[PDB]
Amino acid sequence: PITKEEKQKVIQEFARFPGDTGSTEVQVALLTLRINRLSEHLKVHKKDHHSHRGLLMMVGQRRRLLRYLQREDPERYRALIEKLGIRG
Amino acid sequence: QVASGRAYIHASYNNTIVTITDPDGNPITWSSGGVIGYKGSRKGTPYAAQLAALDAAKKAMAYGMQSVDVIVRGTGAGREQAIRALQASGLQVKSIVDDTPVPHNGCRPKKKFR
Amino acid sequence: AKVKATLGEFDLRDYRNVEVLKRFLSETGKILPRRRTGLSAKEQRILAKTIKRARILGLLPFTEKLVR
Amino acid sequence: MRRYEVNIVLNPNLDQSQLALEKEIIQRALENYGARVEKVEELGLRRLAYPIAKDPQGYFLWYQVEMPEDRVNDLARELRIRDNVRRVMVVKSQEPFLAN
RNA sequence: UGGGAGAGGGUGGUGGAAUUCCCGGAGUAGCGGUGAAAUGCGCAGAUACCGGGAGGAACGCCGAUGGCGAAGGCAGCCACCUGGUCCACCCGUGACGCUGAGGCGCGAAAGCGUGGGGAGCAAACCGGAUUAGAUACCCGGGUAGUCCACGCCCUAAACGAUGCGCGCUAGGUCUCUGGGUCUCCUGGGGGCCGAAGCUAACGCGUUAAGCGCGCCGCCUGGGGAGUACGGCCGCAAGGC
Ligand SMILES: [Mg+2]
Ligand SMILES: [Mg+2]
Ligand SMILES: [Mg+2]
Ligand SMILES: [Mg+2]
Ligand SMILES: [Mg+2]
Ligand SMILES: [Mg+2]
Ligand SMILES: [Mg+2]
Ligand SMILES: [Mg+2]
Ligand SMILES: [Mg+2]
Ligand SMILES: [Mg+2]
Ligand SMILES: [Mg+2]
Ligand SMILES: [Mg+2]
Ligand SMILES: [Mg+2]
Ligand SMILES: [Mg+2]
Ligand SMILES: [Mg+2]
Ligand SMILES: [Mg+2]
Ligand SMILES: [Mg+2]
Ligand SMILES: [Mg+2]
Ligand SMILES: [Mg+2]
Ligand SMILES: [Mg+2]
Ligand SMILES: [Mg+2]
Ligand SMILES: [Mg+2]
Ligand SMILES: [Mg+2]
Ligand SMILES: [Mg+2]
Ligand SMILES: [Mg+2]
Ligand SMILES: [Mg+2]
Ligand SMILES: [Mg+2]
Ligand SMILES: [Mg+2]
Ligand SMILES: [Mg+2]
Ligand SMILES: [Mg+2]
Ligand SMILES: [Mg+2]
Ligand SMILES: [Mg+2]
Ligand SMILES: [Mg+2]
Ligand SMILES: [Mg+2]
Repeated sequence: PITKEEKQKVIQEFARFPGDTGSTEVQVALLTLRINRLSEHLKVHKKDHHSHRGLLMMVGQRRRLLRYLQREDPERYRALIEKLGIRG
Repeated sequence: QVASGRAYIHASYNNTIVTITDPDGNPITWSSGGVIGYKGSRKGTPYAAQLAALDAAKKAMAYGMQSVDVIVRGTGAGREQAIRALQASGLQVKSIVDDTPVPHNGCRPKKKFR
Repeated sequence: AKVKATLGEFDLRDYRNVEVLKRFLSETGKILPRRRTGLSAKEQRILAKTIKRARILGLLPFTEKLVR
Repeated sequence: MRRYEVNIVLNPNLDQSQLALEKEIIQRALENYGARVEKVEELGLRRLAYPIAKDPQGYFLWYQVEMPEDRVNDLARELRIRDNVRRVMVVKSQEPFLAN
């Protein structure tokens, strides 16, 4: 699972200001962490379709957040995808 | 020879088979509804089971046995009658136990039983 | 005349307390329904899980012959 | 780094020397699989409800252990290879749930 | 951030009950089956009983008008990996939302391909009864298949025969699961009876089939017919 320590490390890494926990960048970073871990799980557990539906839901949510960020701040959007290696 | 034995009663819906065994489970004698001159559905009647139990117990006394522990398997029509006949045949019935085998959701039954 | 009623406080997750847990079994070694026992549904679920654990461990029985 | 309870049932007709030998092998497995002991109980010889290995009694051991999760399935396997070990059950420790 | 319940999913192990088979013991005149029988099995020693061993498949009691899941579906127990969802705090972002033609993924059973496995059951098949006949219903056998891995197939009374989202409109009662000021109040599920309203009626009725808005799908008499032709998909069966 994902422990509180790595989650807090990500939150501090991507937050704009110290007390920030729900900005677009932080949400995208947490979604990317979950997606990476779940895809690693699914590379071994191929017949795990029920988890794969959740992965699809996560990918869609991140796509919506990225679209909003790109539409409201192109510089922030480009910096975030460069830092996360999202494009592809 | 032994004065203590076991009485197995196997009461299916078609027949009742009674066996007398030594305390190690090795049979000494047995009797069924067909051993008395019954055939067909009459083998399943309670009276046939009573006669089979009486016959098996009589053979057991002829062997020189006085007490039997009764084990009943199956839920046929002649179950209670056979048990009572053993109770009043000339043998000391210390205990009666039910040991019908039931699966813990095991093999698939035949169509008639589904 | 309820198993829960005639007892003190005890752990519902304890799979080694044979004396307490055996009170929740019928004469033939079968788990009692909520009618006989008196626990709630969640408590009954925990009791059934612990009883099965103790059955596997070899303490409580799976089945016992019926004696008239 | 998670808590587990390890229940072991062995041969009841095992002498003191062989019992200590098997205890040392169990401890060697525990250390080899990175488990830290927090409590130990030894209830001894108890009468089983049904025969195990055609034996009506069993010798019981109960360890409280703390170990990384990924090794738990390995350790248990190592505990099942010995011919004198009758039962091995490892469970996750749980807080007591109280009736009444 | 802190907690909860759960047959939600995948992988690896292992517990007993029971059926079958084999070995040994003991023992004898039938067993089995039906409405009644017969085929069948059995003195070359069956059935019933005891002990030992092997193997496969399914998990009794708990257990439910119960729970989980988008649907199909999910039930011994243990460990690991993983999805959804609920409550409390009212902390952060700042409309980032809803729906969705095509696309992609999933999708009971049966079926198909290549390996494995095979106890029980059992399409086809064989025999016995029944009957005017009995290509059935009942009985004795019996092969695929049912199980596992991988790959296909993509259908159903895939049903609540009720698309999804949001708001508004008396209550009463049963139940699962949270929080609290634990009499009681306040969330989230699952049922029953009923205001107003609706409906051809049956019935529905805060889990709407009421009152409204948004977006999608579908209908236009019955048969011909989910057929033909064309096209696409499939190894095939066949699907759209
Ligand atoms: Mg008969
Ligand atoms: Mg013969
Ligand atoms: Mg024999
Ligand atoms: Mg075999
Ligand atoms: Mg599902
Ligand atoms: Mg889900
Ligand atoms: Mg705030
Ligand atoms: Mg502001
Ligand atoms: Mg909207
Ligand atoms: Mg469209
Ligand atoms: Mg399918
Ligand atoms: Mg189905
Ligand atoms: Mg299938
Ligand atoms: Mg096949
Ligand atoms: Mg025929
Ligand atoms: Mg005729
Ligand atoms: Mg047949
Ligand atoms: Mg058959
Ligand atoms: Mg076959
Ligand atoms: Mg359905
Ligand atoms: Mg419809
Ligand atoms: Mg409609
Ligand atoms: Mg729609
Ligand atoms: Mg409700
Ligand atoms: Mg209600
Ligand atoms: Mg109702
Ligand atoms: Mg109503
Ligand atoms: Mg209602
Ligand atoms: Mg209408
Ligand atoms: Mg018209
Ligand atoms: Mg067509
Ligand atoms: Mg064509
Ligand atoms: Mg083709
Ligand atoms: Mg068609």
